[PDB]
Amino acid sequence: MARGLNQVFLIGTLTARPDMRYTPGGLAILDLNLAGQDAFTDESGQEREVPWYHRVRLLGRQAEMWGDLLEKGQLIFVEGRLEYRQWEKDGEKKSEVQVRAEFIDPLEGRGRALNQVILMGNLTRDPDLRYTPQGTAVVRLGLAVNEERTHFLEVQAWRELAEWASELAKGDGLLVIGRLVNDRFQTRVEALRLERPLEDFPPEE
Amino acid sequence: MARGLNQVFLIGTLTARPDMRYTPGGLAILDLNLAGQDAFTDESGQEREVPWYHRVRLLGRQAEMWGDLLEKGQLIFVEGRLEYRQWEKDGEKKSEVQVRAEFIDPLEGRGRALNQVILMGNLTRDPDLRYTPQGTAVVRLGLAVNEERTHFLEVQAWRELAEWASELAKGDGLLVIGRLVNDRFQTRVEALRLERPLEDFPPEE
Repeated sequence: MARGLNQVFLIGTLTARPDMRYTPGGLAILDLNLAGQDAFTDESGQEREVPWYHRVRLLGRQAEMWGDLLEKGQLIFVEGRLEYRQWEKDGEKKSEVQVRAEFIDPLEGRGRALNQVILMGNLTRDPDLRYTPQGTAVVRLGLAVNEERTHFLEVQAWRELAEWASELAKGDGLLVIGRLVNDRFQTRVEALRLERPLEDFPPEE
Repeated sequence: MARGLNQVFLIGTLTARPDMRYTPGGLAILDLNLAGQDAFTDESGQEREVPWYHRVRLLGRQAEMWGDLLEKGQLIFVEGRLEYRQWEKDGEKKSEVQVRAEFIDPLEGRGRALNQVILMGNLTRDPDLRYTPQGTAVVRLGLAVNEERTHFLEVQAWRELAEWASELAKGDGLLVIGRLVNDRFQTRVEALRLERPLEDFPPEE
């Protein structure tokens, strides 16, 4: 955005009836489990669908508005951002990346799925380039996004984008346009587009 | 968003060196002319590219920051919204839809174009469905988007989306995901996805 950018857009189906919860101060928390699929044609020309399952967290006002009304099988449009969190030992891992929904909009499930992420930040390390047996290039890179704290996000790219990305270095700025995918558990971004935000100006010494 | 949603994402190339301008109060105004192209395969299986040329307006702070630095041929990432304006007789037409950039980020033009719009609003009229000689369905609909004033935007869809859309009526809510295109001059949205935001709740009489 002004440097750091973090935006997520999803349209998926609820795999479970929403779980409502309140904090002692009285903050409503509503977690939604969404599912959908992304397609792509492989090197053998085969059209393939890759499923994705993402938990989405709504907070407060809107969480209350939607609580109890949402049912399993419901088609939902979501707009939010990726939030990274780190902690000691308890919730099963030290770090986690979850989608925090800014707002949600249930859609008429007919009488369709969407998965897009836009990130802009700076590399927290040199890119890690590797190759597959077939000889396909793949890279892994860490991104620091700060638009109250910095969010550390993992990005993966393939083929030419992976080769171009391999020339980047720790500290470099990067704009990512891709999809939110999963993999212990890890949520990361699969890049569809990668671009370098130009720097610097106006050294009027 | 909360009902009204208006977001534009573009990556294009400057077709002309930016024109800076100030208002008497001292508000910097920077208009950028961007170009790019969208591809698509027709019914005859032919892969085709459709060009798009869009003026983008930056205001104030950022406009000043970028003024004079931007050159023709420069690749730029843009995020903003569509703004509709109406007036009497002077600037050549009564209404106009322009992209107002919230921020821009020049990108390294290598050593790619992007055109996406997300709208949510309510139909200002019944949809207008027509067919092409070949027999292809096409619809035109008016959308009122209010997230200080309402923005009236024209949307066009094709084939099945056009047929499904034809069942909508004035007042109905609609989520649009598409591309910004041009056509006197008219800027409108070509739909790639159309969905109906469910209504209503919680009548606890």
